[PDB]
Amino acid sequence: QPRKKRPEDFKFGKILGEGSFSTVVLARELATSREYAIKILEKRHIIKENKVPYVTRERDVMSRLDHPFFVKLYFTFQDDEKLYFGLSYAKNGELLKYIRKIGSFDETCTRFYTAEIVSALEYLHGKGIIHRDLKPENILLNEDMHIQITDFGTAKVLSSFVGTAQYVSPELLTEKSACKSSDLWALGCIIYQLVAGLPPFRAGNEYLIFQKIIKLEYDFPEKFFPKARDLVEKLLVLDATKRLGCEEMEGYGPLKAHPFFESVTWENLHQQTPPKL
Ligand SMILES: C[C@@H]1COCCN1c1cc(-c2ccc3c(N)[nH]nc3c2)nc(N)n1
Repeated sequence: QPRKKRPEDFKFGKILGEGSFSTVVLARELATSREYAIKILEKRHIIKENKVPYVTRERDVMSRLDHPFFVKLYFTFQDDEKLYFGLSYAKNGELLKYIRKIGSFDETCTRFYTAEIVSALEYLHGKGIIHRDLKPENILLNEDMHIQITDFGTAKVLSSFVGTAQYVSPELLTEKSACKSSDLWALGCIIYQLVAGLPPFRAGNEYLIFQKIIKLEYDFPEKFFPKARDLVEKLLVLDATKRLGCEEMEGYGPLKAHPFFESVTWENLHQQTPPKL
């Protein structure tokens, strides 16, 4: 194993992201010219806010992930005040940037990028890990325009908290729980947003959004691709045991076999060339 890295090992540059308890900065490792997204955390603030379990959860999950559709944790170190996590640099940034940029995706891009997310969730769920806060903001795009999912402090490992309002599953609002199905609900929202250009549950504030969620109060624009629409209806189901892809629905086989994915080769998505946006 290589030595423990230190801040002097890098030339830091721009801020790539900001969270409540962290900041992600682009850094070039001097010895290699390699670029990394270094997530920087202030020890005192983490302790002060009782966030140690989250940071720990992230380091632990992101270390064990070994799949192209995920941001990778490459190393950690600290100084007197700070924790540094060396992450994959996803040069093209957030999927959200692209939804905004181009408005809404065509069927080819929707199908392709949905398939990668699905293929990612299949990997994640196979390891007994639930993201819990999946969204266009943490589904990033690398230089080659393949997805790289990040942001795992709120993940749960199978053998309390609430994600972003638009993507919160109903089980979370009605009994504090989360299952793999919760990610499949997030997926349903994300497909809707790729197609429609907006998340399906929208309102003046969080309360109102939550209220629409528990009543399943949303609907499709006219232009929505019919197969996409049908797929979204199989995901946005109040009963979590009845979402396509969950264990009670017999998993990812039936999900991947949905007619929306007719033209997908599931086997080597990462090797395929993404459709142009
Ligand atoms: C600060 C944000 C929001 O707040 C919660 C914690 N978040 C993150 C953010 C990133 C992140 C962001 C941009 C990136 C890029 N361009 N390449 N890699 C990146 C990794 N990675 C993790 N793990 N968590």
